[PDB]
This record gives sequence, structure tokens and C-alpha cells, in this order.
Amino acid sequence: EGHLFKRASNAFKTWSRRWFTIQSNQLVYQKKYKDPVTVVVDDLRLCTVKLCPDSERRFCFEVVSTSKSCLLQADSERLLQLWVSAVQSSIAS
Amino acid sequence: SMTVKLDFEECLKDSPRFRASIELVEAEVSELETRLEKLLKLGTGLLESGR
Amino acid sequence: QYRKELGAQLHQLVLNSAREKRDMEQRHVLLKQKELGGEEPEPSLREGPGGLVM
Repeated sequence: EGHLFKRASNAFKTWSRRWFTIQSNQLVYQKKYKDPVTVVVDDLRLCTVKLCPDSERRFCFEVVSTSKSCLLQADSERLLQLWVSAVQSSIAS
Repeated sequence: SMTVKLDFEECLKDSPRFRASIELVEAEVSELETRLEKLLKLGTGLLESGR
Repeated sequence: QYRKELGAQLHQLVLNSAREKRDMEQRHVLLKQKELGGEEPEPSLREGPGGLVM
């Protein structure tokens, strides 16, 4: 569970920081403290994980699943590899 | 012109980024059809010229 | 060589678009299911009180 940056659903697609949880082969995001969560990808066993070497954006990954995709961006090269490996173990569940 | 892959956040809050993207995708659709339909009469004309 | 390399790429693109649009149809589905909301959306202030953009 931890902080990540993502892109908004506004017409400019502006970047924004939210707190994300990986649990029970699912990825959810928290929308306020002490309030119900929203699902980001329905399942992780049906995801692939993009390490994005040709992107302009720095420390970013992309998680692409059958019903839903999400671009995300972390604060360090450590955190990229640790969020990419957590999804990658999750994809093997 | 507008940004690619227009996602649902902007759509449902009636943003000006949405408001301008919808302005510009319709104007792109009028240019596109006209150029396709020109490319269509010109590819018609090409076969007629070949034949 | 270009006819092949454009072609191999277009068939990965179509399978990639199929999947991206599958993923987009299911998320499209989801918003309408239970979380779309009926209240007016809120004007978003930025650039503090001295630019105060709203």
C-alpha cells in the first residue's frame, strides 16, 4: 500500500497523487481517508506490466488489464521496480 | 489541436479540457471526411485514367 | 522489409487496441453501474488566493 501518481479524467488529463493498495489479486485506490475504495484494475492475474524504457516520463510504469488500464508514476527508481515487481508477482497468482 | 486517448474523468466533470476536445474532434471529423472523400473521387479518377 | 515491419506492428496494434478498448468498455460499464453521481461537479481553484484561478 502506498503513494502513487496517476493522470486525471478531466480533458487536460492532469496528473494527481493518490494512495493505492494491492490486495487479493486486485489494485484499488483510496478516495478519502475512512471512506469506501474504488477499483483500478478488476484482476491482476489478467494484467501485464510495462517498464516503459522509451517513454519521456520518468520512473513510470503502465498496468494494462482486460477491462481496465492505468498509467502510474513513482518517486524513485527503487519504487518503480518494487511496484513493478509487486504487480509481477500478483500477475503470477 | 487536442490530446489523444480522452478519458472519462474530464468528461463527467464538464471540464474546459473536455469542452475544447469536443470542439476540436468535430472539426477534425469534417476535415477528415472531406479529404477521404476527395481521396475517394481521386482514386475513382485514377482507375478511370488507368482504364 | 517495410511491408512486413509495418504489418507485424499493425497486428500487434490491433490486438493491443482490442484489449485497451475491452478494458475501456468494462470501465465505461463500471461508472454507469454505481458511482457516476447526480450532484453538480465542483469548480477547482488553483494558483492560491492571489491568482485564484476558478
